[PDB]
Amino acid sequence: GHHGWGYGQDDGPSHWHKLYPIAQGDRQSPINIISSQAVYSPSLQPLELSYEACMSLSITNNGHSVQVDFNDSDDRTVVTGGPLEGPYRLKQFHFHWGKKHDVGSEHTVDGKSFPSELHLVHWNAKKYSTFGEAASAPDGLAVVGVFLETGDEHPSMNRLTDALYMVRFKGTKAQFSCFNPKSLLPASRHYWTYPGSLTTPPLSESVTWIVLREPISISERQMGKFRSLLFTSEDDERIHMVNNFRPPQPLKGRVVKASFRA
Ligand SMILES: CC(=O)Nc1nnc(S(N)(=O)=O)s1
Ligand SMILES: [Zn+2]
Repeated sequence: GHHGWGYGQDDGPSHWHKLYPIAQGDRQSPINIISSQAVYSPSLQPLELSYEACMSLSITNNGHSVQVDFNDSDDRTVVTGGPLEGPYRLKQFHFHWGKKHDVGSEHTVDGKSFPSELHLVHWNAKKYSTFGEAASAPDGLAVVGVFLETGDEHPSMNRLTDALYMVRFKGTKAQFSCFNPKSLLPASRHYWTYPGSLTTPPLSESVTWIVLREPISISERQMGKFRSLLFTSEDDERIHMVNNFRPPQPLKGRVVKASFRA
């Protein structure tokens, strides 16, 4: 659903459970990843992100985040391997960030947050006929999370942040052709994985999370651009889009697997 949920004081994460009871379920996301507790799992096949150069459609400010959607009408742009059984098509990717440098990411590692976190959302189109249907099944979705830390300016990120002024207001969009999501990935394919859920309503527990170990780097300037976005529409009082993240949720005995040893 998408109703009276947001990130404000009255409709924020702490209130979601009222309209979305699944909010206090057995496998909610995000979580705090205690690295020493992750289970090295060598049996898992290599994680592969096979993305196309021009499958991107538009970039949109939907009031919760800035999102880039893709054509999923076919099987070209998918994630596979790792804990996944079969390919999952990329539907869209978006970000979560904070008002300050020490907050922003949804998942945290050993209690530490990153200024932002990228989410590439995929669904099992092979066995379910619609994202809505896949979203209701425990094995219907796969979300790849990528942490962002501030450092060197990120090349492909320039085009994305440059387009943020145009979509500064809620409900606005622009064409965003030929953006290869592969450009927002780190060199390493090491990851952590665990059964979880969507981090925004409906909070469906149908997500196989794959959180990459190595973060990508963007500049503070680029980060500042995300913070210039607004939760509000054109003729409404301005409220900047920041702290659009859900805090860590109870692990509840779940096992986090790792594709590497540390
Ligand atoms: C329609 C759709 O994709 N909904 C999502 N809700 N939460 C998501 S997230 N932050 O877990 O990637 S994606
Ligand atoms: Zn997300």
